[PDB]
Amino acid sequence: RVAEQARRRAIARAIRQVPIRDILTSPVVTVREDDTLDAVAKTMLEHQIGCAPVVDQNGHLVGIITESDFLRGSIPFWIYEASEILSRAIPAPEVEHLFETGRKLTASAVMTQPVVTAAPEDSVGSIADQMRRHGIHRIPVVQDGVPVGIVTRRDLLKLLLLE
Amino acid sequence: RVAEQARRRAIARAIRQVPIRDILTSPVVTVREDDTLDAVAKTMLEHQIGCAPVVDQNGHLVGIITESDFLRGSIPFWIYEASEILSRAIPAPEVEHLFETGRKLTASAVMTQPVVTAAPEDSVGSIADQMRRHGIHRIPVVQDGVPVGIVTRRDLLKLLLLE
Ligand SMILES: [Cl-]
Ligand SMILES: [Cl-]
Ligand SMILES: [Cl-]
Repeated sequence: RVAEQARRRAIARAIRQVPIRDILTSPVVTVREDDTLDAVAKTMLEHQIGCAPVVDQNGHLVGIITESDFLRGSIPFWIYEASEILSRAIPAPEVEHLFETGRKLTASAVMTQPVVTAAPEDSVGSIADQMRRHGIHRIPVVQDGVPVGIVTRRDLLKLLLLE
Repeated sequence: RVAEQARRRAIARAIRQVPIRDILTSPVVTVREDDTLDAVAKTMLEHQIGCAPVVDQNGHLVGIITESDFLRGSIPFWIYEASEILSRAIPAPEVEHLFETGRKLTASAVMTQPVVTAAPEDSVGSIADQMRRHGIHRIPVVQDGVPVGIVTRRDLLKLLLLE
């Protein structure tokens, strides 16, 4: 019983010392702050992702955008996935109005500012601590100014408990 | 300005009246309460899902299991995705011990009980209300005792704000 605990303790400590870059196993997909929401939705759906770093024209991080952010512009992100299903609920000219609005607004209009960022050489444990300390759900990873990923609470729960 | 608000109001109202069964657009994948965690991991990774209803031998819902639940048995789910990366952190006999444990524990040993369930004829608004009121992140949809889906907070945020 005691030895089992020592065993568990050592695994947990090892896991906290894993560098962030080791858990960034997907390619980073970003969007431009000037991309229209229509283009962002296409990009997200085409790569099967629900959030993305927003960068300026020269590739520097300026914000984060998620599906839920579309509601800040009064657009439900689902319109890009299932307009036919939603057209059963909402009349056609109103659906078209949502699309027209998505073609006008940009990522910059609804993105958020990240409260904290991490570097690829930071440890899993240090990022977990950030996550719990600010009670947030996503943290962008930046290497030399350039986004190289977003770490989510779901990613970390594959490795360790979060308080 | 006033006219736009009426427009947005009617859209928001329409969205709350969409029946749940309209948003269950993916096929339900379940696991058995007696499946080993090794098999559960395999199922979830084959189907690219992070949670699943747990059913009994005759198919009735008995629980919910997610990747994070593996930690309840002291196994990091990531071991099933990236054991080679984890082995740079953890000696090989210890990783093997994790695998051994996963082949012994079953879904029933780590699954959770759902505080609330929904029926497919219920509305989006009503399940959204359930989410916030119980402050939960996932709700199983059941049609005649049989799971037909799991609705998450992420799903709902494609449609409407929560609290
Ligand atoms: Cl609008
Ligand atoms: Cl998350
Ligand atoms: Cl163990």
